[PDB]
Amino acid sequence: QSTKNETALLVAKSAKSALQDFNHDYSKSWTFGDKWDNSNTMFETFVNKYLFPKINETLLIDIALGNRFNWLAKEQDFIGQYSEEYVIMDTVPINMDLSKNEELMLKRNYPRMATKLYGNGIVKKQKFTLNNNDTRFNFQTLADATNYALGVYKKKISDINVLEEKEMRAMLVDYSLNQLSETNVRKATSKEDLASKVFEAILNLQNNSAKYNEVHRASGGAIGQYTTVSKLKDIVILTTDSLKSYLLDTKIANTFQIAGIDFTDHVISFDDLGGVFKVTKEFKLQNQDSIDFLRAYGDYQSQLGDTIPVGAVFTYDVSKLKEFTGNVEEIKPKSDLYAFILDINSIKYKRYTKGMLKPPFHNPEFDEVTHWIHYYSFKAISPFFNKILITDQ
Amino acid sequence: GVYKKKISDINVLEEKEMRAMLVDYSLNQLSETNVRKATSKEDLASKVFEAILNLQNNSAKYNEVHRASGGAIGQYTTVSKLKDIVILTTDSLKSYLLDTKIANTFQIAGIDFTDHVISFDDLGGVFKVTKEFKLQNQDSIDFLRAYGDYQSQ
Amino acid sequence: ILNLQNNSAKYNEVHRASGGAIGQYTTVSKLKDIVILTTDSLKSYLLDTKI
Amino acid sequence: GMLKPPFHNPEFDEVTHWIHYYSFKAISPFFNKILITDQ
Amino acid sequence: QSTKNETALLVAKSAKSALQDFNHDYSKSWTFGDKWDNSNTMFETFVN
Amino acid sequence: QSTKNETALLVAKSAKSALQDFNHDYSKSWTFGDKWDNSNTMFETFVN
Amino acid sequence: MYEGNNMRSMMGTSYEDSRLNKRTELN
Repeated sequence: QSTKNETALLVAKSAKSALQDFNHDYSKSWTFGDKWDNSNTMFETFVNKYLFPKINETLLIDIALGNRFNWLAKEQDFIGQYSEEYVIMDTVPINMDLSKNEELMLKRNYPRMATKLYGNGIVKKQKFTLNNNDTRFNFQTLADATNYALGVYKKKISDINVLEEKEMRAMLVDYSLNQLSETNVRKATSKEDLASKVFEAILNLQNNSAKYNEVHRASGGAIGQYTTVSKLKDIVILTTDSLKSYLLDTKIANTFQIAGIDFTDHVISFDDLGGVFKVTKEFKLQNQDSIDFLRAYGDYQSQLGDTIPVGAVFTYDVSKLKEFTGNVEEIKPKSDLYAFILDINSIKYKRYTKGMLKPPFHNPEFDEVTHWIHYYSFKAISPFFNKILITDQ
Repeated sequence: GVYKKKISDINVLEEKEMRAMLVDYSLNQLSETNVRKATSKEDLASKVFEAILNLQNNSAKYNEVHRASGGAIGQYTTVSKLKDIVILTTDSLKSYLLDTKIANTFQIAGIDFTDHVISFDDLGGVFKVTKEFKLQNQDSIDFLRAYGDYQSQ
Repeated sequence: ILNLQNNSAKYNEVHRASGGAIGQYTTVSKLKDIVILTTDSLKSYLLDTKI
Repeated sequence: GMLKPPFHNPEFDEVTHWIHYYSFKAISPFFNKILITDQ
Repeated sequence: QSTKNETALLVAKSAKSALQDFNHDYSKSWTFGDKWDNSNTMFETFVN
Repeated sequence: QSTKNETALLVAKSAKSALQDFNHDYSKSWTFGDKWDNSNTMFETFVN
Repeated sequence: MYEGNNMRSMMGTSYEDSRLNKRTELN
C-alpha cells in the first residue's frame, strides 16, 4: 500500500539510520534530534502519546540440542591415524580319548584372529564473529549482550550435536543399504509381518550364535566361526517414527516394558531416515546462487571452482540446486518399512574434544573477535557384533 | 583374551549341548502321554498357557515315572513351583507367546515370564551320528581343523 | 509425538519469524514439555490404545 | 583344576595350556514334562 | 612392472587416503574399514 | 588390476618379509633399510 | 624424551595437550 503518516515517513527515512554511519568512511557527526509522535499509528498509548516505545523484555530462546549417541563416544588422544581391532576365533572343545598317537601333545594350536583395519576421522570446524561496537546498539543492558555472546557460543556447541547425530544415523543407513551382507537381511511383506519379524529378531539376539555377525567380511574370519552374544542393555533398533508408533503399539512392547527393559528407549527413531546426501560424481561449483545457499548454512570456506570428491556428505538439503542434481543422491532407505537391529557396541565411535576452544583472533581494525571450534570425530562400524536388517527389498 | 575365549566357548558348547539334549529327549525318548498335539499357532499358544497351569498341581499324570525302573505300578505325584518351570521353544514362537494378554498378567505382580521362556533361533545346530563311519578326505580334516579339532586324523 | 524429540528443522514455524526465511533452525523437544490439545471424545480414543 | 600346568616347548619357545573339564548331562524322569508339537 | 596382489592394490588406491580428506571442502565422515592381509607382502609374521 | 606404484611394489615384495626369517633355517641377518614414500597412494597425509 | 627447552611457546604446549573442558552436551 501507501501511507501518508507523519511517523511512518520518519520511520522509513533510511538516510538517518545507524547503518549510514557504518557503510561510509565519512558520515554525520552530531544529532539534532527528532520529533516522535505516536498519534493515529501503532505504538499508541492512551496516555503520553509522544514517547518512544520501550521494551519490556528481550528473550534469547536457547534450546540445548543433544546428540543421542553421546554415551557411546570414547575419547582418544588424537595420536596416529589408524585404529584396528581383532577378535579370537572359536575353537570348540573336543572330547578326549586315551588311545591316540600320544605325541600330539607336542603339536601346536594357535589362535586365529579375525581383524579389520580402520582409517581416520575428519577434523571439523566452525567460527563465529562477535564485534564490539555495532552489536551494542540493540541490547539496552550489558547482561543481555553477555547472554547473546554466550547464546551464540552454546548454539555453536549445539549444532555440533545435531551434525554428529544426523551424521551417525546416516552412517547406520548407508551401511545397511550398501555394505551389509544379504545374510543378515530378512525380508518382510507387510507392517504386521515386519513387526513380528522385529520382535523375533530381538530375541534372535541374546543367543550364542555365529549366524548374525559379519565376521565373514573381516580380514581373517572367512573360515571358521565366531560366536557373539548380546545383552539387551546394548541392543538398539533404528527405524522410523511411523513404524516406532506401530512397534510400541503391541502387547509384546507392554510385556517388555513391565518388569524389564525400557523398550521405548531402545528404539532409536527419526522422522524418515536421511537428510544427509552423498556425492556420486566428482563435480565442481559454478554458480553464485549455490555459493549463497552454502553461506546461509554457515559454510564460509567454499568458493567458485572448488571440486567436491565422490563420497562427500552434506548433512542438509542440497539436491534442489542446478549443478547438484544427478551428481548427488540421498542416504534414504527404499520401501520405508525399515528396521535395522544392531548391537550398540558395533558403532566404533570416538572423538577428541580436548582443546576445542582455540584462542581468539582479535581483528582490532573492526574490533570483531573470532572464536574457532575444532574437534576430531571418528565414526566407524565394527563387523564383530550381531546386526539384522529387516526391509522389503 | 585368548584364554578367556577358551573359557567362553566352553559355555557356548555346554549351552548348545544341553539345548540339543532337551530336543533329542522330547523328539525320541519322551512318552506320547506327555505329548499334546496342536493345530495352529494360536491353538498352540492356548495349549502352552494351559499347560503351564497344568503344572503346580498335585497330579501323577505329567511325569514319566512309568519309565523309571520300579515305577510301572502305583502312582507318583509331583508338584512344581513356578520358580522352576522353563519353556523351551523357538524365537519365532516366543515372539508370539509373550505377545498375548496372559503374558502381561503373568508379568504384572508376579513371575518374570520373559525369563522363564528359554528360546533359540531354531532349535539345533548339533548333529548326531546314525551310521558308524570313518574319515577319508583331507578337506574334511581341514574343516575340522578350522573349528579347533586338532586330534582327529 | 515421536516426530518430536528429533533434531529437525521441519516442525517449527521459524520461516515466519522476522529473519528466519533463509537458513535453517533446528529444535528439539523433551517429552516433559510436549502437550496434545484435543477433544474429550478423542482423548477417550487416544488413551484407549496399547501405545 | 581345569588349568593343567603348561608344557613349555622351548625349542620354538611356544608354551601350551590345556583346559580339561568333566561335565555330566542327564535328564530325570521324576518331574513334570509336556511337549506340544504338531506331530 | 606391476603387481596383482590385492593389498598392494589397496595401498595403491590413494583415493581413500587421509590426504583427500583435507584438500577438499567436503568428504566422507564414516569409514567401513577394510580387510587387511599380510600374506605375500613384506609384512608377514608366522602366527598372525 | 595392476599397479605401477613405487610404494606398492615395495609392499608386495615378499622376499623381504619377516616370514622369510622364520620358514628357513638360514636367513638374512642385517637390515639395510628401506625408502618409504606415501606419495600418490593410501596412508598419505598432507604433512610429512 | 629430551627436553632442552621443551615447554616453549604455544605449539610446544599445544602438543602437550591442553584443556579438555568443553565437551558435547548430552553426556
